[PDB]
Amino acid sequence: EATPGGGRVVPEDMLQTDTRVGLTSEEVVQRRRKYGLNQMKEEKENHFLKFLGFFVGPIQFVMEGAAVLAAGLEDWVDFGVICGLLLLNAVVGFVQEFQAGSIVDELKKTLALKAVVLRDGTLKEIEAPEVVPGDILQVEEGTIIPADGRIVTDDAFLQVDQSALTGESLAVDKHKGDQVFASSAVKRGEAFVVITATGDNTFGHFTEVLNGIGTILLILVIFTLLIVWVSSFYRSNPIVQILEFTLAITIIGVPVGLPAVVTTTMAVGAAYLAKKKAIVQKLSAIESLAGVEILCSDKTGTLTKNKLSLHDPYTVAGVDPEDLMLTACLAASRKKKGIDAIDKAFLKSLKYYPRAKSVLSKYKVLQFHPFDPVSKKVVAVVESPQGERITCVKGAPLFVLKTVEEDHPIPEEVDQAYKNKVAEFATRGFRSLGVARKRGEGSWEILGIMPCMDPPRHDTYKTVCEAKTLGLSIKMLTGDAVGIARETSRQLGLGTNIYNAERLGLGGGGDMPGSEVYDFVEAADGFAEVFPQHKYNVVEILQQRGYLVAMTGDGVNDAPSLKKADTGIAVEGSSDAARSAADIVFLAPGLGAIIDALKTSRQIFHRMYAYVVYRIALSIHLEIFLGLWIAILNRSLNIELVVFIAIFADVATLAIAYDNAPYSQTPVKWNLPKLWGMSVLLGVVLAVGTWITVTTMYAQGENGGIVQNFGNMDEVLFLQISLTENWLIFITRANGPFWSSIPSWQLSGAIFLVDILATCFTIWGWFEHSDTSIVAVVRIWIFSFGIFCIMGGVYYILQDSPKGNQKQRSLEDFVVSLQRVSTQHEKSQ
Ligand SMILES: Nc1ncnc2c1ncn2[C@@H]1O[C@H](COP(=O)(O)OP(=O)(O)O)[C@@H](O)[C@H]1O
Ligand SMILES: [K+]
Ligand SMILES: [Mg+2]
Repeated sequence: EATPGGGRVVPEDMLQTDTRVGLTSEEVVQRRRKYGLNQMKEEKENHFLKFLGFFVGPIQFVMEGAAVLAAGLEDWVDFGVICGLLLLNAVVGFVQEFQAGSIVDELKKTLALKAVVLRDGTLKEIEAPEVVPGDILQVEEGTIIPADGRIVTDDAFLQVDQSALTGESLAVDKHKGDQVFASSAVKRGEAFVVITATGDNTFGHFTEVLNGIGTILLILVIFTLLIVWVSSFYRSNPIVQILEFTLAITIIGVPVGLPAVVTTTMAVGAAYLAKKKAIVQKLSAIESLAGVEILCSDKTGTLTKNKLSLHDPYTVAGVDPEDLMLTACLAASRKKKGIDAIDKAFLKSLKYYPRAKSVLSKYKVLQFHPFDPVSKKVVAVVESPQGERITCVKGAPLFVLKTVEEDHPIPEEVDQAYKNKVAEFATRGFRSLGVARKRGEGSWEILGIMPCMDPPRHDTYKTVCEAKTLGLSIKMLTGDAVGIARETSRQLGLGTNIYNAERLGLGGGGDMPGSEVYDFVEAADGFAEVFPQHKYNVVEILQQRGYLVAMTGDGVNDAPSLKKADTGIAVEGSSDAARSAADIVFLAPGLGAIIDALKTSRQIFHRMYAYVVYRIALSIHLEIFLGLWIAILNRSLNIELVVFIAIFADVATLAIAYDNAPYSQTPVKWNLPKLWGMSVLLGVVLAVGTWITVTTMYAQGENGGIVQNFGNMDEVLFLQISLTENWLIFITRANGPFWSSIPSWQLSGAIFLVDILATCFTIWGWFEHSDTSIVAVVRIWIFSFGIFCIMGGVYYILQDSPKGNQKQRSLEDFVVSLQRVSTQHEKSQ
């Protein structure tokens, strides 16, 4: 739909009836199709078909058949308890989904790509979707194009970053009148857009683990049901008793709300993270951040502050006595609303008497090449009152000399002093900037170096120290030379193994064997003189060795690296494209925020893992107890008691998402074989405890075994199962022994209340025909505590360079060699 779907001259050319700057009277627009068309607003706030949706399903059908086959509404004892359990599961699921969907949207709101349109006044900006179609737009150097459309008549070329919706990853340089694609970035440019198709033709991992776990649990429940049905067939049980058995085992076996409570834990953790100034794009980024082993962070803005200190410019040069300040400030963009960190320090340190007032007047800029990362060099051409074209150049100290090597070519008197001074200021931890000037058509003097300095953030050193205890390995990425990077590493205690990116082999190699360039990249404390492509190459290499890499991105240059990284982190002050391509967007600066978010994500993952182990352990426990007891002895717990056991497993679990869970000291990952081993062993231990409990009463009579004065088997088993099952959470939510960390008051209270309810059940026996002695419950508590201790001890006991053989090194060498020979041949002699 182009012409008949909301597009013609009056939303196209009537846009361009005013000047560039101005817009008035969004009049009667007749249609606001802007808010992610029919995606979030699709069937708005139904809020009642989610409730009934939880009442329909495989297990819910089994429960409905159970509640119907209880002689209908004859008596409110079996029907009442079964419908109560079904209602409780439905309500808990609905509340959890509501909480998880009402808090992931609050993170979406605080991260929407706000869009700027300039009207008569200095209009701030327009919130993303509520912008009228057929309206002007200002896409400015790394902003996600809010609305699809075409360019405005003004002449300028913007390099739109594509391959998000198209194929080519290179410069897709639409110039004038072409189709500008929405939800795409702009690498560089300054153009205006006319809106067309404002919402038309816009062309995790824990969930899969949960799905697999649920499938295996279903398999286990089916196996148990098969045992029960076979053993009932051999005994010719009436169909009603078989149905009661299968209902009990269906209730205990399949966890109704495992993925729901896992998503609730993720959502609560994401909300807590966003409270800590760390907004998560996709809910799956929590696990990815918890799993990262290497954090490749840019030095500027993360490991150090963006404000620079200037210390005595090196004005020791030839004829040029003081021109450093004047010519360097000549190359200032002076916008004061889009200038970078480098530009500010020149203006703040312009306390120069002779000509600093007269140097900013009449020096009209003709050409201003922006700072190119591949060149590390800003070049400006301006006018002067003398009439000359002073082409200022400013960049890395060596690159300025590489620029001035043509005229006045490398005199030994000045070049040696220049290199010695830049090395000296590297030793002093000073960022240096060189400047060269062009008076005439054949003059090229070298002015000198400018010793800027940006100190590390006051919390950076201890943050890096603690990051080594967390299992991370921080790899700094500097565009600076090797000397400055190495001195910064010495200052930060980051270790001094800094390799120049181009020399090492990131990209076009230097005939370094491929098996060892990967080894150097893996064991490297940093990378100096890094270009945008080297970031992606570093991420690609580090993942081959088997790591999970977290990249600190900022700006549109490192968007592909952010996408390729397992956890792309958009640091403070990033552009719209950088945070759109990242996984976690930060609203606080420094590495301290990143490390705090890492610790929080590890805590959230610990909560998730502890709950999963809890759920499947008690599932295995209670299924291999009840199924075995039915098979061997044609007996099972009273249906009301087993329903209440299931309920108690949905009360002590709506609190796991809110507790003081500790964080692992090493990167944490889904070790599914170890998870299943631990859970099967815990369930087997619990089942052995329960079987001991019941075989005591077989051995010494109904009221003579684990019970002392009087009791009944069913309520005693109820109490033992409830205690040993709910107390299992205290050992899964710990690092080592269960007494290491103190559980939160909420979890402890919710579990102690359930324990009190189970004890009252046993003492007064209000679902069976007899009560239990007050000393029998004491003995059951003692035995359950012993089982808890042995189970926790089992859980605690089992809780705990070239990275390649000949095959791996050969493979990496072959990969790098084939890349190099492809380049070599492609050169075609
Ligand atoms: N705006 C600028 N004008 C001139 N030189 C610059 C500018 N920004 C950075 N440089 C120089 O380029 C080199 C590193 O630039 P960069 O790659 O930007 O460091 P970072 O990537 O850590 O911001 C250093 O020599 C620095 O002084
Ligand atoms: K990613
Ligand atoms: Mg940087």
